[PDB]
Parts: sequence; structure tokens; C-alpha cells
Amino acid sequence: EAQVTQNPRYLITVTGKKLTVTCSQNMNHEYMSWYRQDPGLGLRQIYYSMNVEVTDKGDVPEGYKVSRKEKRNFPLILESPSPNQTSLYFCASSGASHEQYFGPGTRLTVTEDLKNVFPPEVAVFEPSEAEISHTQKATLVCLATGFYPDHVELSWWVNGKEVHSGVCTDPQPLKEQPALNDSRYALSSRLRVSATFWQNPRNHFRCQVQFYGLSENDEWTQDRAKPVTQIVSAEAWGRAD
Amino acid sequence: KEVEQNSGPLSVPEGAIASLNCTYSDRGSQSFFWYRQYSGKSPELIMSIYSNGDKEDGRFTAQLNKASQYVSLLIRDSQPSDSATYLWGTYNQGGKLIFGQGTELSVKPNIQNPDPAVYQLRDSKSSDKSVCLFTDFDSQTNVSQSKDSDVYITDKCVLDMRSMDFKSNSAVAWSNKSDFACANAFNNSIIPEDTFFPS
Repeated sequence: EAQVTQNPRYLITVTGKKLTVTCSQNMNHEYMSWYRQDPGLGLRQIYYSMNVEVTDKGDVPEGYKVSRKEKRNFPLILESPSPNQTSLYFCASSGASHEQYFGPGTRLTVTEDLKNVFPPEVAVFEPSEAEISHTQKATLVCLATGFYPDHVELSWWVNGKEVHSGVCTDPQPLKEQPALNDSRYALSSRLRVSATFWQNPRNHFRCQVQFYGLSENDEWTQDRAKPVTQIVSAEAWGRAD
Repeated sequence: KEVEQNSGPLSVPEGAIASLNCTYSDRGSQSFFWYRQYSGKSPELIMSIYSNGDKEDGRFTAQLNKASQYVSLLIRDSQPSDSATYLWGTYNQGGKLIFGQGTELSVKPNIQNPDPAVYQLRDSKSSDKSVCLFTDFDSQTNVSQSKDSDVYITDKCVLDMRSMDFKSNSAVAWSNKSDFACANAFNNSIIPEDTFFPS
């Protein structure tokens, strides 16, 4: 399980405030590079290091800076962050042969104002009586809406234990307002179980949505609750026929 | 990383062979690696090839033809879980690493017993919305974004209940409008004519 380590994993910032995403690798690889990934553009190299104190700018380097004082680390510095630096960043290491080891990725969002950050609202919709008589299977639908940025993790928990069998979550969030640059997002997931399971009133279905928002450090002058990193849930209990 | 990557997101039936062929440019290239990347995740090596030939690994086969200058990848017995973005990489004599066009593989799941239908899910004391579920349709169906700006639709997804040997597709649609009814929810989509609508 050794791998490339990226810290932080998620981050929201105001245009201007400088930031640095570090990247560690304990495999003694001399090669390290940063990549950004955007929809429709794929993976684009930013900078790359062939060895200690060796640095060369990749395809899209404007706005970024790196340093390679140590073999283990290859940080990425953005002096004056901008809205277009909003992206999914990856750090990679290469050693034996020339095989790439990618970090888990960093999701960075540079927003004009922190007043745009909203946590999700989660709701669970119970199985249709129609679907049960016609199919003998019950489908619950979890809806996570109005969150920004698009940084969420959703998961189902039945009777206190996580579930995988019978769930389908959208691969990526939906932009509620495609035409807006600061639009909020939605995500849905499905949990289908036999009609028998659903009819037991002792069964407990809970939808869990982890939001990555502000840190407890960020200032906040608005009235509504500070949109901090947090977990929001929603449940339903089995209903007898 | 430019024009004429082969057009379209490659589609393949469940259980069928998937063939990806990518011609490359730099002749100085002599080492190729395949990477698989699921949507919001990081890319991961899945195949290495060194000499002009073939290499096997379970359901995968990677071909390299330096004569013609094309790298290929073949996945036997395609599973829907294979649906990802595949991209090849190489180390050129210039010391830098290059990632060529990345192709999107879409393995359509085999829906054994289709039962197209749109069900209306129970409101939540907590939420005001109404949600319509279009499920059990065959993989030959494509769902389309709604025409109205305030009725949300999510592309079809596949869920599998291992215990029953059952897979089912589904798309959700919701809205807080009163206009919204499950019968008009999916009109901007070519759904089977055999599509069920309860009561």
C-alpha cells in the first residue's frame, strides 16, 4: 500500500490567498510530476522533476511553481490562485522501469467569495407501493442537493453497517445551473432490496453524505450556519405491508 | 493528445471483447504502459509491454506494433465494472513521460428480463420534492436531460444485487414544481413504448 501522499485532499479558497499542495512518496523514486485534470481536456502535465534539484515546466505551467529540495517531496505552489486553477490535481511518482504511481488526487476550488459555499441537504425517498407489487423489489432514492463545491462522498448504511450490494450512485455530480459558473450541485444514489426486507419495520436505512467545505479557521460573517466540512444524513425505516 | 483520437466513447456489450488501438508518433518510443482510470479517481497501471509483441494478464491483452506504430489493449469477457477511461503511456528518448489520447470504455450491462416502468417515490416529511424513478429498462435506452429548467434528471446507472443474480438500470428525475408528474417526467427521451406507468 505505499503510495504517493497528497495533502490536502480537498480545499476551498478565495482568489488570491496563496496555497501549497504537498506531495510525499516514500518509494525513493527520482521522478515526480504534477498533473491537473479537467472535463474534456484530460490529464495535463504542469511541472515534473527528474531528480533532486532538477525541475522542468510541463505543458500548462503558468500559475504554478515547484521545488525539489528533497527526493521525497515535490510540492505545488500557487502564488496567486485563480478561478481557472479550479481542478482535480494528481501527483505521480515513477521509479523502476517507468511505471507511474498516482497520489489519490487533490480537489481544489478557487472561488470569488466563500459566500458561495453551501453544504448538502439530504433526503431519502421510500419505495413505491407500485414497484413492490409489480417487481417485489424496493428501491430507495437518496438525493443530495444544493452543495458547493462539488466535493462529496455518499454511502448507504443499513442497520448500522455499510452497504454495497444494490447501490448505484451517480459517477459525478450534476450542475443544478449548468449556465452558472458558481452553480450548486446534486447527487443521487440508489439502494434496492427485496420487498421482504423493506416490509420489516425493524430495518433501518440511512443515507450518508460527507461534505468537504470550510475549515474551522475560515472567517464567516453570514447568518446561515458556517458551511464547514461535515457529514449530513437522512433515514427511513421499513414499512409493513 | 490532439485531433483524431478515435471519435466516440467506445461502447461494448457485456461479455464481449473490447479492442482499443492507438497509433502513436515518436519513433523513439519503445516502452508502453496502460492505465485505467475510474471517473473521479486516480489513474492506475494495469499493463506493461516492452518488446514488439503480445503480453497477457487474465482478461487483458496488450499489443505493441512498432512497425505500424500502434499500441493496443484487449479486454476479454467485458464486465460493466470495466467502464472507465483507459490511456496509454510511454517513456520517450527525451526523458519525459507521455500520455496519449485516453479512450472512454462503456460496457453496457446485460439486462436479462427488462420491465420498463416509472414509479413515483414517497415524499419525505423532511423534503418537499417528488421523485420519479425510471427503472428496469434495457441498456438500449438512453435518458435525456429534461426540457424544463427546473426538473432534474440523472443519467442511467447500474445496480447489482449479487444474491439474486440481478442487475437493473435506472434514472431519477425530481422537481419541486407542481407542474411535475411522473407521466411527463421523461417525455424528452425515447423510452420503450411498452413502458409501464402504475395506476
